[PDB]
Amino acid sequence: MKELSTIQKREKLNTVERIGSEGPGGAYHEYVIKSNSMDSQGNYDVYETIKFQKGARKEEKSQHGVIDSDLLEIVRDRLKSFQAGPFSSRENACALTHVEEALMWMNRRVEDRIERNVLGTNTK
Amino acid sequence: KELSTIQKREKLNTVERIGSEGPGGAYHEYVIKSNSMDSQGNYDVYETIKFQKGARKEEKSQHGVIDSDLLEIVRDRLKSFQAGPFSSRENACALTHVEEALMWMNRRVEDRIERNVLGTNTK
Ligand SMILES: Nc1ncnc2c1ncn2[C@@H]1O[C@@H]2COP(=O)(O)OP(=O)(O)OC[C@H]3O[C@@H](O[C@H]2[C@H]1O)[C@H](O)[C@@H]3O
Ligand SMILES: Nc1ncnc2c1ncn2[C@@H]1O[C@@H]2COP(=O)(O)OP(=O)(O)OC[C@H]3O[C@@H](O[C@H]2[C@H]1O)[C@H](O)[C@@H]3O
Repeated sequence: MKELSTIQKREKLNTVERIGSEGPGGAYHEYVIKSNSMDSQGNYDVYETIKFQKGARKEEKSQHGVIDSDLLEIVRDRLKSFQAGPFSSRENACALTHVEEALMWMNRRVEDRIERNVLGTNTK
Repeated sequence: KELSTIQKREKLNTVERIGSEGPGGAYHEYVIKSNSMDSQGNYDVYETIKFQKGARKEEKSQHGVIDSDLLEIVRDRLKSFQAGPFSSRENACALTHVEEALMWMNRRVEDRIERNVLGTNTK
């Protein structure tokens, strides 16, 4: 099936699906976020598509798109705003630290690929 | 408006928040724009992500995505990469933190379910 088996199991607001097939590196590069709610005519209230950068930078015929760290930075900024507001919680605090530490580890991979001169190539 | 990202060098795209703070003091619209340009100076990538503005059971709330959806996408991407030929230790640490972050977001959802406040503009 195309639907992602998410960690949240109950009272999910939206459904996330993979679109297409596996591409470079064995990963899908197109995802759909659709709401579980419908309008008055039975169509999705939300139906958004996220297109990832398919093909590394230096490899030819690559297609420009969003990168994974961009999505985490949005989530990082959202959690920081909620923690600064009136509806803060310890759950937000732990999730924020993990998002930032995940963002750091993705930066570590970026810098490591700059040291080995492999950034933007189909290498390990 | 531009987000200060942890990655400082060789950034593919630039993220910026659109509009003003909304419910809970957070922004509900972001734009991902690539640093690359075409021959005339146009941004190659320019996607828009609008969040659920207002709790789902409150009136006038606008339907949108939420943060756990974005992490689940990144979670599935890292799982596929780790199962592919380009696995790395950095992805393994990033995937664990992303998943653990998702479990804390679900911990918040389950807490609001027990306290019967999920989908309401409360604390
Ligand atoms: N956590 C990862 N993030 C991205 N890519 C990863 C990861 N883990 C393994 N890979 C593989 O290495 C290749 C180049 O890596 P890279 O240095 O990051 O290139 P890039 O300029 O950043 O673009 C990225 C695009 O590259 C294509 O192949 C990628 C992946 O298959 C993909 O379609 C990417 O979407
Ligand atoms: N990590 C958080 N994620 C979401 N919301 C958070 C967080 N931390 C604090 N809040 C605040 O509690 C309210 C209800 O939360 P909730 O139980 O999750 O309702 P919801 O159906 O999931 O929609 C969510 C929308 O609610 C509106 O107010 C929210 C937030 O201000 C916002 O616009 C939301 O975008």
